[PDB]
Amino acid sequence: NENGETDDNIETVMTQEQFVKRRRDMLEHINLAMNESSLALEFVSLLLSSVKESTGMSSMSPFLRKVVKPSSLNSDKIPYVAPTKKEYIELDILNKGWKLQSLNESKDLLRASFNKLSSILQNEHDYWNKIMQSVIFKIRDRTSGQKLLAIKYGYEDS
Amino acid sequence: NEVFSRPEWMILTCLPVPPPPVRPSISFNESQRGEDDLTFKLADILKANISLETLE
Amino acid sequence: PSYSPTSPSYSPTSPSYSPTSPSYS
Amino acid sequence: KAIPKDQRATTPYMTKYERARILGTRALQISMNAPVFVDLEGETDPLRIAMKELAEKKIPLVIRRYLPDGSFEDWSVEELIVDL
Amino acid sequence: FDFNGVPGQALDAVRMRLAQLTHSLRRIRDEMSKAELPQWYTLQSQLNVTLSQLVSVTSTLQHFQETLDSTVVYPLPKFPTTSHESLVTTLLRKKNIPEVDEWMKYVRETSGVTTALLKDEEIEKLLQQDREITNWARTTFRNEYGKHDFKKPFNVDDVLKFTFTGEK
Amino acid sequence: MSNQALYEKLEQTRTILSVKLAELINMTTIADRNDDDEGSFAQENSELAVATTSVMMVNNQ
Amino acid sequence: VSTSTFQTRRRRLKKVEEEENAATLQLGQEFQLKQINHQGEEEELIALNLSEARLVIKEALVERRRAFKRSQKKTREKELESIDVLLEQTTGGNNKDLKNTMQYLTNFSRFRDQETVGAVIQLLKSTGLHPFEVAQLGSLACDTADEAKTLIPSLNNKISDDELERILKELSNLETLY
Amino acid sequence: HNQFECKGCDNKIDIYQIHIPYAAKLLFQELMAMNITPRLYTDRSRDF
Amino acid sequence: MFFIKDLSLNITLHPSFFGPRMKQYLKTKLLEEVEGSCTGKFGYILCVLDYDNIDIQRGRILPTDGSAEFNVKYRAVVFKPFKGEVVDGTVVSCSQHGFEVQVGPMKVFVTKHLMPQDLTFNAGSNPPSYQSSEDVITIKSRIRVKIEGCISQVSSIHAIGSIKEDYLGAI
Repeated sequence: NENGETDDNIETVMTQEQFVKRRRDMLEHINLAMNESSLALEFVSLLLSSVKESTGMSSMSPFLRKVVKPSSLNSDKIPYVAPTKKEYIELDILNKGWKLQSLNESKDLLRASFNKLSSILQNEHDYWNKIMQSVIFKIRDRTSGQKLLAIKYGYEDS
Repeated sequence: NEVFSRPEWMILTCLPVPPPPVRPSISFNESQRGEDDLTFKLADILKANISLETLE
Repeated sequence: PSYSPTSPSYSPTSPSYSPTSPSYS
Repeated sequence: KAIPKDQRATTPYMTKYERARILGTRALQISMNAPVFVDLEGETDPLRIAMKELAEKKIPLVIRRYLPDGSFEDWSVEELIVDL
Repeated sequence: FDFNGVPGQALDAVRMRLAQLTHSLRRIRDEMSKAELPQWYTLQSQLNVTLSQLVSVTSTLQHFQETLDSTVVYPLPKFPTTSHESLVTTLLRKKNIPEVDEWMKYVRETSGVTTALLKDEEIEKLLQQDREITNWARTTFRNEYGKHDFKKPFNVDDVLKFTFTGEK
Repeated sequence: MSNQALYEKLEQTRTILSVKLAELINMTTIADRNDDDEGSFAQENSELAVATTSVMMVNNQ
Repeated sequence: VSTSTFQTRRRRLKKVEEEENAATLQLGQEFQLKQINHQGEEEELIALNLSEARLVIKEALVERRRAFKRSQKKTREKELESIDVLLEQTTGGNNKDLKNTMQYLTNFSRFRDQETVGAVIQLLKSTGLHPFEVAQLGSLACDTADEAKTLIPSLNNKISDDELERILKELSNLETLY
Repeated sequence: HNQFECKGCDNKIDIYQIHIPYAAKLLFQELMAMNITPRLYTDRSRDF
Repeated sequence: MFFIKDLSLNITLHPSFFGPRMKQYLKTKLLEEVEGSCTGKFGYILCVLDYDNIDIQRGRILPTDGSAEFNVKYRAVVFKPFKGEVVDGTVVSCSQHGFEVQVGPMKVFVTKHLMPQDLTFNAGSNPPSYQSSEDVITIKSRIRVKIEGCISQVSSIHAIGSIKEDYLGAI
């Protein structure tokens, strides 16, 4: 069982195009969020107003070439009120129940394929039973001498 | 030399007293004992000193 | 001292953030 | 200060004193169970071992040759001519 | 004295958590490209699991001054250097949603609501609260789980002594 | 020895105990639980980030 | 045979003055502000706040384990066990001093992550304060600018009370939540 | 006990050991008793 | 406090080691000699930094003997305590005379008299503790001490320290 759970935890696969395209998906779809977290690093230059602000700013090479401390704000604590007090804001909290619901729908789906994934592992429970049914030489190979590959079994001459 | 040899140091005010290795003693037989000539000469210096100290 | 330098990526070719509807006089 | 190898001007030949001291030193070390850099072709006397090591220039020692000013030229035993 | 102290009180605080979520993503992004080898499923969960944690702190850091910042609402005025090369300014000062807003609708429409107003809506709120109260029932069942607790035969030398001398 | 090996298992069990509870409890908070009562200390304010709690809960819990 | 330094001074016959070591910032001849690295370059004193130190040693022993295996070819309570394992690998083992040091450092470090120790190091080295103070400010958690100025007495007039109190605030904010 | 000290110098640190003929240890003690200082140094300061 | 210091140690290698694993043995012997070491001049030499770049230089020949001598130039983390230094530490021992506090490599001892008057010795406890009206100081407690003075003692440095003054004592 442990070995088989460790196998599923080895990323391991022999897929052509199938395995290939999938990992490209990771690259691009991860990269997007990496790149958008860089807009997050650009809000850093947006501070300006302080030396420690410049430090944060140099985060963009284009900040290295866009010298200004550039931006400024005023007070709409009233608009904070509007964000919070709007009938729209009450309603938006419904977008919270709504996304959360579909997340719970996802959760349910994931959870069920899990017990069926434990079912392929019952093939292994059976294999261990097979082994239970039916030399304790302990070896290590693939060289190294430490870690690498290590296991145990018997032999003949004695 | 201001560090190692000021002229004020030529005159003797304090006297370094050498340890026994430099002036060995020997204890023969309880009524015979041999002291080094330096130990004699020192004792005279001392006696002459103790004397002059009392006079001043 | 979070890491060392700050990771550039700056981008105007992205999806898009602006729409368009007041073009007409 | 240490003279560069390309600017060394002392004899390319080993002095009587150098050779006597190398042989003395190696023999001493050999005698203090130091590792021997040659096949002892049955040899047991550390001086005869030393002689053998110097004969094949397998002695890992360097002569720091001091000049009256304080500077010096370093010479390997491998590089010194043994016409003695 | 000429110009003003505009805003950005907790801006530094946003930047810090903005960076850590950037820093953890960026590093995963760099590795993501050596698809030659994926780092060890332990390693990626260490980086992608604290990389998601980074965005929780960055998620919350936004709400903590959340009254303050949407109120601040600064739009940029600068050197006219910003005006040349243009877009960078449109880009760098712009808030939107991506193709994202769309599965936000898929989700919103996935709920059971939309245009039926206030009285029926207040009721749904009380009902969801009742669901959270039926969730307290989890507290009762957790009590049942009821799992909480806390964590010479002789002298060798003398034997030998005997064998040799008959000393016992 | 065996002891140290088990300790780990016990910890894992405790971890397994503490997260279906967070999936249940965070369900409440994910579903959004804005309180007329001022004392209640769970928050879901800002757009992206309060429904992001729902995306993180999913992967985390 | 014992260890020597880059400080070459020729004490010819003239023995003493060996003027006392106090935090009047009068440390040894050896712990002077103007040091010299092996490349002869005049380089300033390197003082570490126990966290900046924790990381340095950990880094060095980590890199050493690398070469040791290469040449062989042909949560704090959790950090303690992890470190005590690295010491068993690289250190002489007889060196009990490093073991206690690493334990103390792990238990008393104010900043866990390298990133954290990076900002600490920036914020502080901009005050112009002498490396000793800059370290003690990083390693001693103070609230009142008086707590600081009492414990680090050398600071006395070197910084404004408010300026120091502003730093003490942005230091507390950096403390890694153990 | 591995204690070193040269009181008067208050030096418990900068100490060396040397191998000299006892007659020189003697000669030096003798020159001292006679108010002369034969200070022995393990490094140089003159060059040439 | 806690410094990074550039230092150099002369090592005298016997000819038998004039094999290819020479640098390896030098770097090793260096660590044996220097690491753990405690001097007055430098304090506790704790950990040698940058193993991979330890400068061995060319080893000179000690003429009558075979051996070569190298001046191994290195860089390490040191701990040199000073009088006036305020340090945090854990209590280790505690007696009718005071209490020792472990501060990294070294122990700093606090006299019954170098503490406030209110803190008094309690023998009738396991382990023996110091009791204030509000505080209790014992074997596991964490204390902030002001070093009153140091004594360079062989393979260590020990110090006396107070917790009498303001902002000192239990943490």
